Amino acid sequence: SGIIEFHVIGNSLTPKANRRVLLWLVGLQNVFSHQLPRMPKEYIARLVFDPKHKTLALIKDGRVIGGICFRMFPTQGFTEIVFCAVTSNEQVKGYGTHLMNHLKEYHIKHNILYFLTYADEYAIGYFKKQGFSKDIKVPKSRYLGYIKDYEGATLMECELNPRIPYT
Ligand SMILES: CCCC(=O)SCCNC(=O)CCNC(=O)[C@H](O)C(C)(C)COP(=O)(O)OP(=O)(O)OC[C@H]1O[C@@H](n2cnc3c(N)ncnc32)[C@H](O)[C@@H]1OP(=O)(O)O
Repeated sequence: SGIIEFHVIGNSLTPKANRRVLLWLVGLQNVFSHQLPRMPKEYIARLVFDPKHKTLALIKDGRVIGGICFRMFPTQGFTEIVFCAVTSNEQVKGYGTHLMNHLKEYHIKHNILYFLTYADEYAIGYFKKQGFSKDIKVPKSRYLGYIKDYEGATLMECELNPRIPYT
């Protein structure tokens, strides 16, 4: 096609059955590893290939140029943002925002209207631009022991509005 494409992919059972998806998952694992260099690569690989986790992939000419790895908790009423990266050469063009907006549209469709994520300090502003806040409204009992945590990171929340804003 020669245009960007959004694919929501993952490992449903085993990743070997669809080699195109497998190659994209490896690409995602490598993008996440390169852009989240303090994350252990084995941790990234495990979660990207975990069947409870999906990744919204941004593909350009067969190559993964970014993605958001997430876990949906429909009963909890929230989705956990696990990894969020754009490949370095493709950064600062609007893709990181483009990815998050898409992810929001997907979730509105699935009637999940809250994102929770941990953020390292130097990424907080990206999440703030995407409407995330450090003020958590999801009760602690809804996410404690559901979401993964990290030493020193800041928990942030985005409240989605399904209502289309028109001025
Ligand atoms: C483990 C917990 C979950 C996580 O992944 S936390 C770590 C999140 N990801 C990373 O740190 C990976 C490394 N960085 C990246 O991959 C990219 O910088 C990132 C965050 C995906 C953004 O991708 P881009 O394609 O550059 O996004 P974009 O072109 O839509 O521009 C982003 C808009 O937000 C703004 N922003 C504010 N504080 C920022 C900050 N600290 N880092 C990045 N952007 C920031 C930025 O100025 C831009 O807005 P505007 O275009 O100026 O209006």
